[PDB]
Amino acid sequence: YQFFDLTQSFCLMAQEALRRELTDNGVTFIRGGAWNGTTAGLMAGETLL
Amino acid sequence: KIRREAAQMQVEYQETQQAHTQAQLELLQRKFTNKALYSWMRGKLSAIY
Amino acid sequence: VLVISGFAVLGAKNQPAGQHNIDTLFSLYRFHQWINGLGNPGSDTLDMLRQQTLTADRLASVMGLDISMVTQAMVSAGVNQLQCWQDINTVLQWIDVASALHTMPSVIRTLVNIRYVTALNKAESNLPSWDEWQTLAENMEAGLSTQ
Amino acid sequence: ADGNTVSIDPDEEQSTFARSALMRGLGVNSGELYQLGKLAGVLDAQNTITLSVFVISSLYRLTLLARVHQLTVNELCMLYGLSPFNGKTTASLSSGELPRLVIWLYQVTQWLTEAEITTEAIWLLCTPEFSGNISPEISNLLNNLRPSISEDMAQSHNRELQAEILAPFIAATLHLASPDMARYILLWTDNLRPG
Amino acid sequence: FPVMLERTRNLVAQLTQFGTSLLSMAEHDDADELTTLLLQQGMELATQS
Repeated sequence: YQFFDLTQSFCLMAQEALRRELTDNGVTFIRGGAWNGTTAGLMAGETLL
Repeated sequence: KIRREAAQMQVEYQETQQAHTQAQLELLQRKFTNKALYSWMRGKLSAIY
Repeated sequence: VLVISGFAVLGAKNQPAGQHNIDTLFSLYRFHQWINGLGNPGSDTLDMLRQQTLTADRLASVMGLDISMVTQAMVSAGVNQLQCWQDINTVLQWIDVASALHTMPSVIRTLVNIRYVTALNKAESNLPSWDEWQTLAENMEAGLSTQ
Repeated sequence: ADGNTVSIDPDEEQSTFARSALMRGLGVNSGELYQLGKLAGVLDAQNTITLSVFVISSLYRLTLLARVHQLTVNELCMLYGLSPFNGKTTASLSSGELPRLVIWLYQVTQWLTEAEITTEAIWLLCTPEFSGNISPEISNLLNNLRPSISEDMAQSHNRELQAEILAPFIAATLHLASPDMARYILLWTDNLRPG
Repeated sequence: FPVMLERTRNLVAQLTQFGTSLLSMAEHDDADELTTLLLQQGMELATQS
């Protein structure tokens, strides 16, 4: 859980870095749902990939 | 008549056999890794793949 | 669902939420047995049980029993809605005692309402009249076999 | 055989002795008697009925028809709804229509027993009706379709391509076998247009 | 962007083998419980025999 939280923060800041580099503020692909709490929050890896 | 009693307790033995096999089935369905989890697996993997 | 409802949709006796004792233990055991017996629509059943949209006719359709049986169970238990599992289990046990005796729920209510006091020493003499006794006997006996 | 009007309403207090006798003879509870009256169409105001030998014979014929096919009153009502003779009363069954109904019921029961399907399940899988509201599976389909796919690529013109795109989601929400089978179920439902 | 790209990717990698390991251990656990229940049922059956 802690590692997934760290990786989610990392991917969000990477998304913001890509937004700055492309000078656009509308593109979003990390839209949550990676932590499916009904199943211990699994299958976040392939979604983030 | 003691033979009859032995036969009847054999009947209750096999009845307990059915009882704990049904218990095995229900606990297997109540296990953690199950059909809902595996359907989540297959669907997410198919789409993301 | 139980914790989200905070034992409000479960009901309690003399305590808010629920104290950890035999009453709540038995209530939870019977509730889990009911959930197990729910069947395939049990998922949706619990779904609107989270809400307050679980209606009497929907419960009748899910359990497969008679809507008039459910209605007479309502009017016998005195509950107008399945606010809590206390009311739900009261209705379920009324249906159970009706079905075990193979007799109508209002007949069960009439049998229970018999204050067999026979000229005081208690609340009152609720003994039915002669024709009422005859009709009640007919209704409670109508569901037997041939032999 | 007196012709007097008695009510078969299960909620009716002070049930008639003749009503109780009919209940015991038919071996069905009062709710099933009401369902039989609904099926026969001989129902009247306040769910009353004239005690006539014709109506008694019709009800007993319905009971025998259920018994010979080993089905209850509710299942009989369901199969009557699913039958081509739906929306008709037992009184409105001609001398040639009754044998047709009998033979149709026999063939249906034989095929159903061969296929090993229950009653309410075959009701649901034969009628085009709905449960009544949004199911948790439909909610999951919404929650997995709105984020994953937006209008950007969903607003295309190729209906078959849209079906291909939506197929894996349908398979996920229906616990189906393959995306192509989900697509083909989508093709059925689109050529049917339920809603 | 690229540096964030690779290390988010590899953090996701460790997340994925963590998920696979937890799934495998859950399967092993439920196998253990099913075998234990089978042994218990066998022992009362032996008692009745």
